[PDB]
Amino acid sequence: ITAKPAKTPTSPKEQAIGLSVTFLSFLLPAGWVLYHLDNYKKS
Amino acid sequence: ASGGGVPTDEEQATGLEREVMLAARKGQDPYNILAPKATSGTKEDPNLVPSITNKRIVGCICEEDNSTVIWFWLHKGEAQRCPSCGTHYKLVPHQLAH
Amino acid sequence: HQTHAYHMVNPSPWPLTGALSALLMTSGLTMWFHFNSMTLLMIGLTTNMLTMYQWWRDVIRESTFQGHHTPAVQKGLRYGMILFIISEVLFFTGFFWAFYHSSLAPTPELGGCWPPTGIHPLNPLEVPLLNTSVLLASGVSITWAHHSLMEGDRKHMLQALFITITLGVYFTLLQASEYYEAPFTISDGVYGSTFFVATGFHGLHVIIGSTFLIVCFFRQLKFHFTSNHHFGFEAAAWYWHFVDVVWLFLYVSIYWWGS
Amino acid sequence: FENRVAEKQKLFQEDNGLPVHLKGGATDNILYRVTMTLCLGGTLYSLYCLGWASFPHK
Amino acid sequence: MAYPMQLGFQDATSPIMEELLHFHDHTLMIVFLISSLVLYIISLMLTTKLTHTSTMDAQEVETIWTILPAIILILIALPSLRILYMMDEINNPSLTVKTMGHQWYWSYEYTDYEDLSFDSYMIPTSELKPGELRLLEVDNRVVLPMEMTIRMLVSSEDVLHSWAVPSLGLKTDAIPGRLNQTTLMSSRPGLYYGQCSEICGSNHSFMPIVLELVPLKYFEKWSASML
Amino acid sequence: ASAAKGDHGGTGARTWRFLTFGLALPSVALCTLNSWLHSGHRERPAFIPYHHLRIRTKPFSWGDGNHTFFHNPRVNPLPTGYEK
Amino acid sequence: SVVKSEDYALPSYVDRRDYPLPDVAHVKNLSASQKALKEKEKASWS
Amino acid sequence: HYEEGPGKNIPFSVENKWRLLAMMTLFFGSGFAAPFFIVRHQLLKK
Amino acid sequence: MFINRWLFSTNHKDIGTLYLLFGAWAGMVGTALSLLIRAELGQPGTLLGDDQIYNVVVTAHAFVMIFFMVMPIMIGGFGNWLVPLMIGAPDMAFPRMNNMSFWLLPPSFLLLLASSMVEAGAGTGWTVYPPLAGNLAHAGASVDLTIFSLHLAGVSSILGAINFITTIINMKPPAMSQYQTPLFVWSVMITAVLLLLSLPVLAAGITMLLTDRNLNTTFFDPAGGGDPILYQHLFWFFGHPEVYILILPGFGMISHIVTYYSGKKEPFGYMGMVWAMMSIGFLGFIVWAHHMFTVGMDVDTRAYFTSATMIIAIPTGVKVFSWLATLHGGNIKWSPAMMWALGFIFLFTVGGLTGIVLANSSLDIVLHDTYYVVAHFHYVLSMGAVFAIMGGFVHWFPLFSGYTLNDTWAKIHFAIMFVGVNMTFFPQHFLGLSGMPRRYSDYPDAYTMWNTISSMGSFISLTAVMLMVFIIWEAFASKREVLTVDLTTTNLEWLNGCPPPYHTFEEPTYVNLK
Ligand SMILES: CCCCCCCCCCCCCCCCCC(=O)OC[C@H](COP(=O)([O-])OCC(O)COP(=O)([O-])OC[C@@H](COC(=O)CCCCCCCCCCCCCCCCC)OC(=O)CCCCCCCCCCCCCCCCC)OC(=O)CCCCCCCCCCCCCCCCC
Ligand SMILES: CCCCCCCCCCCCCCCCCC(=O)OCC(COC(=O)CCCCCCCCCCCCCCCCC)OC(=O)CCCCCCCCCCCCCCCCC
Ligand code: HEA
Ligand code: HEA
Ligand SMILES: CCCCC/C=C\C/C=C/C/C=C\C/C=C\CCCC(=O)O[C@H](COC(=O)CCCCCCCCCCCCCCCCC)COP(=O)(O)OCCN
Ligand SMILES: CCCCC/C=C\C/C=C\C/C=C\C/C=C\CCCC(=O)O[C@H](COC(=O)CCCCCCCCCCCCCCCCC)COP(=O)(O)OCCN
Ligand SMILES: CCCCCC/C=C\CCCCCCCCCC(=O)O[C@H](COC(=O)CCCCCCCCCCCCCCC)COP(=O)(O)OC[C@@H](O)CO
Ligand SMILES: CCCCCC/C=C\CCCCCCCCCC(=O)O[C@H](COC(=O)CCCCCCCCCCCCCCC)COP(=O)(O)OC[C@@H](O)CO
Ligand SMILES: CCCCCCCCCCO[C@@H]1O[C@H](CO)[C@@H](O[C@H]2O[C@H](CO)[C@@H](O)[C@H](O)[C@H]2O)[C@H](O)[C@H]1O
Ligand SMILES: CCCCCCCCCCO[C@@H]1O[C@H](CO)[C@@H](O[C@H]2O[C@H](CO)[C@@H](O)[C@H](O)[C@H]2O)[C@H](O)[C@H]1O
Ligand SMILES: C[C@H](CCC(=O)O)[C@H]1CC[C@H]2[C@@H]3[C@H](O)C[C@@H]4C[C@H](O)CC[C@]4(C)[C@H]3C[C@H](O)[C@]12C
Ligand SMILES: C[C@H](CCC(=O)O)[C@H]1CC[C@H]2[C@@H]3[C@H](O)C[C@@H]4C[C@H](O)CC[C@]4(C)[C@H]3C[C@H](O)[C@]12C
Ligand code: CUA
Ligand SMILES: [Cu+2]
Ligand SMILES: [Mg+2]
Ligand code: NA
Ligand SMILES: [Zn+2]
Repeated sequence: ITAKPAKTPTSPKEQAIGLSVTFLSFLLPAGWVLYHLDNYKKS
Repeated sequence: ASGGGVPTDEEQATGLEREVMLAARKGQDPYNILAPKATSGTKEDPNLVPSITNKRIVGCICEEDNSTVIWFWLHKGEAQRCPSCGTHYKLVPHQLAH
Repeated sequence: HQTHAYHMVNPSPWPLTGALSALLMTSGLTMWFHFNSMTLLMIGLTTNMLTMYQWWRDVIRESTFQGHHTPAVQKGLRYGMILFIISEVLFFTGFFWAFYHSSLAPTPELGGCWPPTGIHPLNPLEVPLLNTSVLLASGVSITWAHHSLMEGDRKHMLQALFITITLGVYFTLLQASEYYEAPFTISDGVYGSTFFVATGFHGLHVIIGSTFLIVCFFRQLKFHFTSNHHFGFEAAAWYWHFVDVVWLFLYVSIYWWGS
Repeated sequence: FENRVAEKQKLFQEDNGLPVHLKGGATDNILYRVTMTLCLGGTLYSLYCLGWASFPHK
Repeated sequence: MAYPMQLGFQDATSPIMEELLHFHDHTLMIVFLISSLVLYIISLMLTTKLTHTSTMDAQEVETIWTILPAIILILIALPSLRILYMMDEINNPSLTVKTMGHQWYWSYEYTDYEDLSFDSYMIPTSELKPGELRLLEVDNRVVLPMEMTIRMLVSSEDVLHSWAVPSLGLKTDAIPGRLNQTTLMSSRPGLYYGQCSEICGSNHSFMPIVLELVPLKYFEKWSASML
Repeated sequence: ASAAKGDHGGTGARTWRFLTFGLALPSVALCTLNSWLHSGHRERPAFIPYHHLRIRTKPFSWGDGNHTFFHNPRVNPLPTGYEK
Repeated sequence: SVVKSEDYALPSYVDRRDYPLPDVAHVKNLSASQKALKEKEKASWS
Repeated sequence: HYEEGPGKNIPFSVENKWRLLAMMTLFFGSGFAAPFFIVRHQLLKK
Repeated sequence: MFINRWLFSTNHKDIGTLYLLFGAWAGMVGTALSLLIRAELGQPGTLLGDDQIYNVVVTAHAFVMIFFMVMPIMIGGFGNWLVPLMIGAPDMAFPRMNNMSFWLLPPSFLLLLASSMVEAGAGTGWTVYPPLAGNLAHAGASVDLTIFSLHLAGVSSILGAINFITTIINMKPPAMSQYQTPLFVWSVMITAVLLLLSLPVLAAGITMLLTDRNLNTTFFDPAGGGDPILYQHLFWFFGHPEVYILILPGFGMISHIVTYYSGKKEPFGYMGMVWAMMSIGFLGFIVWAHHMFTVGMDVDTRAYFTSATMIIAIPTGVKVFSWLATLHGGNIKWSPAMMWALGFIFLFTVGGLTGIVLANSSLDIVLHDTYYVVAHFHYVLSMGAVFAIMGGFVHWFPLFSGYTLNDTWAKIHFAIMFVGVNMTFFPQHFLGLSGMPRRYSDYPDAYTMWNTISSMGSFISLTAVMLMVFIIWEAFASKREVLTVDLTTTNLEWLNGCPPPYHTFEEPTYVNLK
């Protein structure tokens, strides 16, 4: 496959941001629930 | 059980159904219901491919019972050849409508 | 402008309203069964009827009034209807399977016999035989209606179709009366279960098929059908024959062999 | 009864850009609005019923 | 019982389980052969710059790769079905024991002579005696005579359960209203463990089976003492 | 009997109408009389509280929860017996 | 030389081992010396 | 007629990559989070 | 404009896109559920302190992965996008009914989520066997909500099946026979026939379960003369075809992917492939009681189901060897899609072979309801279906979107996923052979090591999934627009550009009859 160069290039820094934010969106809510599992069981 | 009162397709068919019906009795096929028969496919006697525009996709079944169909855009102009078997196809634009 | 014969349909809200009506009917059944309220269910049933009405109205508009049903489109609908009937045959086969599983190996709780101890089956030679004659007769009359339509005979089509519908209604009232008169119930173990769920789903299909025929009656009154183009009628006739054949299997299996 | 299919054919083939489900006129718009109101209102009510059914009661 | 880091089946306690072990060895050899063959051919297809992209004739090749797999399947099927019909063949048991599944414990009934029955519960982890096995020990074990053909009848008084003992090659579903029969024969004395093998709710994981296999005379005395 | 009739040439609607009024509806009229004679509300059987019948695992979602949908007091007993 | 989205239905250039003579030339518009070079190509390549 | 071409044949906007990141994280993150919160909900009832 | 386009759609591509979006979202739900499973099992003891919750999670996992991830993506997503494009058709036969098939799914999913939220959930297993699923052992609305969820999904798929069969039979160019359609189109066709025949039987069974729960029927209740085993027959009569339904579109995609990245104009042995898929479809209806070898069935019946089940290896093998023969002599392009397909071929084969072990009812006595079965199906399903989906997604994403992925990132994603799934599932074979039951929240101490390793594997796959989301973002963020695609002469779906126009084939292809 051939393609044009990027219309809105995403730099290494921008990729780090995207990756970080993606990873956190999955990890933080589940993390919060799992960390607090003990609290929930007492209720 | 005999008597009348039911309309016929001649009387009541409309829109595209009617256009198909009328074209059919004149032996024409503007809505691509039938398979076209191939010519010999030479440069002198190319397959004539109607289009309402300046290009049309051709599928070439190079030999009878081939499972692989060869697909390519046929452009208006000089005859073009199937990239597999070399048979000639020529676009005949207008031929279909406006 | 297209140069194929197929029908590109206008964007439509009915798929979405139909899907949501499915949610309301199912969640409604749940609310009825568990939180004794009928409210969601009635909303669901209302929206389902509205959806069906408007959807099939639009199909009539597309075909009869707009001319989109070319032979190619019609051929597609023929496949569609056959495939739908096949899926319905398989639904019923599940119930037949259940009936034969239960009746061929009656368990100790039934007394080890079929019919179970305490069950007094209906006489297959009384109303069940009448029901059989009624649906068979309705197969003859619908075939008359079909042949009259194809021969261009408006009046006899209407007469034959009316007779067909009347027989359908008669079957339905006969079965409702039989239900009321039956000394066993749906709660009478596996005999009652298999009997009422199988014949009840059949009964639903009879009502559905009768409704379909009634639609065709009113479309014929309004001159929608031509002598060559009347798929709505053919579909309804295929469906009606399906209903009849299912009856015959029920009659032989449940009423006759299972008594 | 008389065959009025041609009148209907003319109505539904009118070049007014309306989709088939609104092309019969103002009544279509009304039936549509009733159907959609009941559907969406019913769906909201089902969500409320879920919320209510999701917790224990007095 | 399973031991830590185990890879294969538990050592066989019955001659039927021994048959299964050899049949598994046979089948696993074939499985490893086919999978490694496929992986190798893959690597072979992918490690050459040589090419051949024109249409290839398929007829000769499809004979080979239909007939060969068919033969292999027959080579699995023959010993498989031998064992199957071996399992089923006539036994003449000396004893019948019933087991009934419950949520979440097993009951046992030995009713050939006297009316002996009892319930068998998992020992809670907090009540295990030193050296006892978490999730596996029961209060009242299923005492049975060794080197004897036993008929087990399996059923349930509530939902589905399944009565299993891997080292004897046994698993029989426990279905209410039904009485399923399997045959049990231990070559050895000892303790042989199993666990409920149909999902039966909350405590599915916590209703084990423990057979205690002993000489007939010990079994007889135990029985009399359990009345 | 496959049937015992024989008829082809100029059939269509006329032939199917002939079958509708000559065979189909007469059959329905005959079965309607057979049923009108061999009905007449018959003896309700003696009640025995068999445990495989009158099943109640959950109350029904209408009425008092103990009556089936097409409950007929004459012939359908409750788990406790006939209503009177 | 610039390939545009609008050009999708046209024969295109590809570099492939198994399709060594592509449907179009790499360079369509020649400079004046490149055209003279193509003229010279019609004579002896030596 | 409807919009055609890249970034337009989709029910979400790709006009801004950071607004897109936000939408994608809410979309995928809400799916992934839901079972954790259902477990939580069931633990808190009883 | 938005509503008309996305809620009132009658366009196969847009509906396809909706299905892909739905499926992707469902995939996250399923993944999360999978991780909760492996968290509970990742050390000895209890994590959740509530095994009813564990059982609900297990049950939801399976329903989400099967009905809301795999089927919507493969049939709804790829099927709607690709089938009309591959046969030069202007849309599906029933474009409006197509839209209802899609819109039935969010309510189906809502019903399932409702089931997990009310009472204590449906902790039944995805089989939903009575009497555990009955009104005494699972009193209240949860199981009824689950059943209705399946009804909605059933209707969706049956209507979708009708649509696909009709489209494929009726809407090809007049010169194109069925033996000139691409293998993916065959794979959808055959899948559709299976759905059409299997789902109504499921619908019958679960409706009988519903009436047992609410109308005092006793189909499955011994007290009324019923039999729990009847439910199992009805369920599995659907359930086995279901697993072929889940893989067949995958086989179709793999044929295309392998062909394409081998630089071939056609798959090896086209008619053999068609034969193989039809044979697998047919045999898939006569093998179902291999799911019931421990219920107490007669020996001759066991012998029959053992033998018939094994026969399926013959046509499946023709496919496997034909993929290898397609590679053979290829100018191999080591694209990310190709890697997924090669992983598929090997992992599917491993999974298929453990299927053959299980077909032997004598061995299955010991292996049934153990982690050996769980290993079997996560190889053929989890890996097989998922690897085909991933390969298809990477391969066709530029067609659907008009944008390219970063191939290096995509290869990284594959590598991580390959490691993860194998670390997760390979050890489960050992667990199974050594007798660990399935559907357990906790295990005897001897099983700790393999469970520990398996749970660690599950986290590697989580990292792969998170990365996949980033990779898709990066593609939409960077906007590298596609210019040229090779091999369009034997891949018609690409010939209208990327993305194709809303309406394609308004003028149909021209194909001579020769
Ligand atoms: C237990 C028994 C078991 C037995 C078996 C069961 C049998 C039961 C059968 C019941 C179902 C029958 C359905 C038949 C529909 C017939 C339509 C037809 O074929 O004509 C084609 C007709 C062609 O007409 P056209 O003039 O050529 O032009 C069409 C154009 O579209 C342009 O026109 P249009 O389509 O826009 O609208 C034209 C419309 C005019 O348009 C309008 O202005 C208003 C339109 C409103 C539509 C209503 C929507 C219905 C859905 C609601 C669902 C909820 C239920 C509530 C019902 C409310 C009823 C209003 O025409 C009318 O005037 C219709 C009214 C006719 C009045 C007749 C009343 C008879 C009463 C008899 C009582 C007898 C008592 C005597 C006692 C005497 C003793 C003293 O096109 C259509 O209407 C579309 C047909 C769609 C068919 C699909 C139907 C699916 C069924 C599912 C829904 C079920 C409920 C619907 C029926 C409600 C009954 C009241
Ligand atoms: C499919 C995996 C792909 C690889 C991906 C890598 C990334 C993921 C990482 C994770 C990769 C880990 C690789 C370790 C392989 C070890 C296999 C083995 O030694 O197995 C031995 C058998 C023997 O059975 C027995 O009766 C046990 C008693 C006798 C032996 C035990 C002696 C005592 C030793 C105890 C200490 C040993 C320590 C533990 C040692 C255990 C190590 C885990 O075990 C069994 O029965 C198990 C039967 C499994 C059935 C699977 C069928 C599929 C065939 C294999 C596919 C690959 C083919 C290509 C050929 C392979 C090329 C890929
Ligand atoms: C994609 C989904 C999928 C596919 C394709 C399959 C494919 C097969 N499965 Fe699978 N299976 C499941 C998903 C699937 N399975 C699921 C989800 C369950 C669990 C249900 C539940 O309880 O929840 C299950 C359970 C299941 C059981 C029940 C076990 C038990 O519960 O005790 C059995 C029994 O026979 C079985 C066998 C097979 C066989 C013989 C194949 C064959 O189709 C495989 C054929 C393929 C090959 C053999 C590999 C390629 C062939 C060759 C390379 C040729 C050479 C090979 C030989 C000569 C052998 N599997
Ligand atoms: C398609 C079906 C499917 C898939 C993909 C999975 C995926 C996974 N499953 Fe499985 N599972 C089942 C079907 C599936 N499963 C079934 C039917 C059961 C039986 C339930 C029962 O007993 O009742 C089961 C049971 C089961 C058990 C046994 C529970 C028990 O017996 O108690 C375990 C244990 O580890 C497990 C783990 C996993 C893990 C770790 C993954 C994954 O995490 C592995 C990695 C894969 C992914 C993370 C998938 C990612 C895909 C997407 C995100 C979609 C992307 C979309 C686009 C690109 C458009 N699942
Ligand atoms: C014990 C319990 C049982 C309980 C119930 C009992 C019985 C139920 C039976 C009910 C049937 C009753 C009434 C139905 C009556 C008439 C409907 C048929 C009308 C008709 O006329 O059918 C014809 C046959 O077609 C066709 O089978 C087209 C078929 C479409 C494809 C179907 C594919 C799916 C089926 C899978 C089978 C395998 C396919 C084998 C392919 C071999 C091809 C040579 C139509 O031909 P056509 O050229 O397609 O038409 C034009 C376009 N359709
Ligand atoms: C006029 C002809 C008679 C039939 C039609 C009229 C009324 C019934 C309405 C709908 C029937 C639809 C489906 C059949 C379902 C269940 C069986 C009901 C059939 C029936 O009507 O049986 C009656 C019981 O009704 C009952 O319990 C309850 C009846 C009403 C509540 C049923 C609600 C449950 C519906 C289940 C929906 C799921 C189906 C999904 C389909 C699959 C889609 C993929 C029998 O009466 P009884 O007093 O026990 O015995 C007679 C004593 N003299
Ligand atoms: C007391 C009241 C209770 C009411 C309950 C029942 C309610 C509704 C069910 C009734 C079904 C009515 C279906 C009406 C369909 C009308 C539309 C129609 O028939 O449309 C026709 C096309 O066929 C087509 O869509 C074919 C479409 C056929 C649809 C098949 C319908 C079956 C639906 C059954 C649902 C099953 C549920 C089962 C439960 C398990 C239009 O083409 P023609 O006829 O060729 O006309 C064109 C010519 O005029 C040109 O010259
Ligand atoms: C308790 C559980 C509750 C579940 C509720 C069910 C869910 C939703 C209910 C909502 C249904 C109401 C809406 C009516 C649908 C009509 C479908 C139809 O009639 O679709 C037709 C195609 O199918 C055909 O023919 C073949 C005919 C197919 C008819 C389909 C009717 C509904 C089917 C429901 C039952 C399915 C199977 C049940 C048994 C297993 C027409 O296709 P369109 O693309 O529209 O147009 C094409 C145009 O060229 C026509 O001009
Ligand atoms: C199976 C799916 C994968 C799960 C793996 C998740 C990896 C972890 C991601 C981080 O998650 C966070 O972890 C913090 C702890 O490190 C938590 O803070 C908690 O603990 C902190 C310190 O103890 C306090 O400051 C906070 O108030 C308290 O909420 C916080 O809630 C949680 O969101
Ligand atoms: C596939 C679709 C199936 C459709 C199912 C249709 C079932 C019809 C049920 C009929 O029930 C009757 O109608 C009353 C209502 O009209 C009920 O009132 C009952 O139910 C109400 C629920 O709203 C309560 O408020 C009342 O107090 C309570 O008496 C009453 O018992 C009963 O005689
Ligand atoms: C009104 C119409 C007159 C002729 C026409 O419009 O073509 C006639 C022709 C056929 C008639 C119908 C048919 O004879 C069948 C039915 C016969 C019943 O005795 C009256 C109602 C019945 C439903 C009739 C009503 C009405 O008189 C119809 C519909
Ligand atoms: C006859 C048919 C179609 C040939 C064609 O028209 O192109 C071909 C296609 C696939 C073939 C089958 C498959 O190749 C698999 C089998 C291969 C064995 O060598 C013969 C039987 C075998 C079962 C084949 C018989 C027959 O030659 C089939 C069924
Ligand atoms: Cu008892 Cu699992
Ligand atoms: Cu199976
Ligand atoms: Mg089991
Ligand atoms: Na645990
Ligand atoms: Zn050619």
